[PDB]
Amino acid sequence: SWLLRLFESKLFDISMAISYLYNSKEPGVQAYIGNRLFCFRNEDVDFYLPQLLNMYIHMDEDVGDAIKPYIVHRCRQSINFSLQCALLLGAYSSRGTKLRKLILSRLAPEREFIKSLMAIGKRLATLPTKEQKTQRLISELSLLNHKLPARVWLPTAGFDHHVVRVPHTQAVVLNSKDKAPYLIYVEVLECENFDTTSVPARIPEDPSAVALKEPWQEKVRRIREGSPYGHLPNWRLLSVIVKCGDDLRQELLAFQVLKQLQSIWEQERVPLWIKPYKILVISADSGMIEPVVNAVSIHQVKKQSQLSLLDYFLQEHGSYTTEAFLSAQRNFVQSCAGYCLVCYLLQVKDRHNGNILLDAEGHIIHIDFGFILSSSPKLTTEFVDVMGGLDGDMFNYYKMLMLQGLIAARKHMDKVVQIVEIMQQGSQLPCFHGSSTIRNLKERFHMSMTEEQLQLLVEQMVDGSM
Amino acid sequence: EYDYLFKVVLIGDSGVGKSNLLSRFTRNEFNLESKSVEFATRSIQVDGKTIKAQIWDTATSAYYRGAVGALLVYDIAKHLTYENVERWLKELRDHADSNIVIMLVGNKSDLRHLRAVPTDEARAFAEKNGLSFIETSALDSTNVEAAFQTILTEIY
Ligand SMILES: Nc1nc2c(ncn2[C@@H]2O[C@H](COP(=O)(O)OP(=O)(O)O)[C@@H](O)[C@H]2O)c(=O)[nH]1
Ligand SMILES: CNC(=O)CNc1cnc2ccc(-c3ccc(OC)c(OC)c3)cc2n1
Ligand SMILES: [Mg+2]
Repeated sequence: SWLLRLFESKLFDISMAISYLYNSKEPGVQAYIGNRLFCFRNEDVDFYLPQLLNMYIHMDEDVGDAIKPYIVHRCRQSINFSLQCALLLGAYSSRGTKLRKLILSRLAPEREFIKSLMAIGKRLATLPTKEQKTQRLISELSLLNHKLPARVWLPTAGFDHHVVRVPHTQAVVLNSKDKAPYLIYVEVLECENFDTTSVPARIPEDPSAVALKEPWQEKVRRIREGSPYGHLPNWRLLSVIVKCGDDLRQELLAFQVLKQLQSIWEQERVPLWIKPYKILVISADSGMIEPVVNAVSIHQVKKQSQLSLLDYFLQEHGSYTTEAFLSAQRNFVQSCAGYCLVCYLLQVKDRHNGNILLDAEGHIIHIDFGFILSSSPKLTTEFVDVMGGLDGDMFNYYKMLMLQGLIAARKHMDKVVQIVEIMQQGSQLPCFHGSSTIRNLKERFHMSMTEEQLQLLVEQMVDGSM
Repeated sequence: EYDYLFKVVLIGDSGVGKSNLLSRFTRNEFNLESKSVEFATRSIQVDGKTIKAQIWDTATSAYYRGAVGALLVYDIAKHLTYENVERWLKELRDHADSNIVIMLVGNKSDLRHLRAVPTDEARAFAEKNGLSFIETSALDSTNVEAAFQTILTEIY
């Protein structure tokens, strides 16, 4: 019984537990794994929730019933976990429909908060301009404060809390599209546990109702001073982008791959920088997003200042001799190389300075992970300059990070491919158009190649990226 | 030499692990992977006596011919297996020896988080029919030998 020696072993984690539960056709093995789930940490299993729930819906019934006991147990404990399941079950369904209707059978206050937000975004289809929508949006969101606080929370927050106030004057529509997305600021009060504390107390000219483009720290202090709940130490401000007409399912998949890639490089001690933003799937056509603070598109940086990338760096950080620019440049190099490997492995397309952000530190951040892998309808000179030319000592450091980054990427390619391979199960997503999408994913790792041949791959990859 | 040769039988819905109980008690081995009539024997000492226990396993009347003890093995992770105990009882009433010691067995007790059968309600059913009760687990050998040790000791 070597197999039992493996499960009994310390080498048995949640990742491999999903591996055997995904391949094994042995009822005794499946039911056993369904029991070991209770032994794992709640946090470690949550990451593979989109995987588990997806296996539950688009696989053999003998597989779903094995996970059901663990899922029900966690739903009975966490109201948030109950919400997460009800959203994922209906989002990937096109079996768990009979389960979603009982989990929701308490969550009334929360569900009402989601429908309201999505409804607000929908009505903004009449206002043809970005300015008109924001005008109606702010007035629309001002109505929500008339029914707060309440048993409502932002799932994107890394803690328990109660939504108390909504600074509508700070909200705004992002673009002039039909079902245009809108960013909102939400004031919340943290707590020990959501399923423990009751809804907090409620408390009600030309002060803080001013909308400016400023840093996070300064935009929170203003909203704080104009907020009735701004005197409690429990107070904290969050922000989420509401998309009432976009499918954030592929966005969720890309997120997991980023976190996995982020861990691998962190465990292999490779100084690569990438910033995965939290995603929340409400349906197969909606969802929210938590935008990273103090970051704007490069296109919006070249436009507001009318400069080059290197110019904005020297102006906002300092001269080449300044230590501040050195750190800012190092953050740029590590962020580029980090996201270059992300674009190659995932095959991220539609890459432009509108989907590429830039934070205060100097890191770059890719967004909009549509057109990845199969789905579909570059190192610009502007970037190469910031690294000190093609023969700059920092550019060679950039090519080195991709090498030892790709090397460490092969040392854990198993854990990464698992994320995408499982999600392809029954999904009608455009990123799974080709019959053999997983094969190209594995071959892009090049396990067969050697390190001597990897450098040639890295070198020939950078050249073609121009 | 061995004193006597008992003939106990293992019945129940397929998948409860009566085939694994047979391997754990005798040869002391358990495998998660499954395969598929068969019997295995192992002699134990009971009251200063040597008894060669002849455990039978299936996948009818010939099965019950010479049957000394009965082991109803149900799964605690599948309530349907506990529901069919009444059907297996009728299976015993019709072909089995009129004076066989039936010891109820709740296997797979290691699946603590997937329990579908209450340990107190199942044990109560053992009192309603005056049958011996015990929950085992062929995976970690919990009360495995104790099960047959009792069923063979109670046969006197
Ligand atoms: N978790 C767990 N699984 C068990 C236990 N006993 C048996 N099994 C599983 O049950 C499955 C079927 O058992 P099997 O030998 O076919 O019993 P049979 O159907 O009555 O012949 C096997 O794959 C075992 O892995 C136990 O105590 N715990
Ligand atoms: C309101 N504009 C800003 O806040 C500028 N700064 C930031 C900072 N982090 C971001 C993270 C994610 C996204 C994002 C991701 C996916 C999207 O759809 C595929 C999307 O389209 C609504 C936006 C934008 C971000 N923008
Ligand atoms: Mg068998």
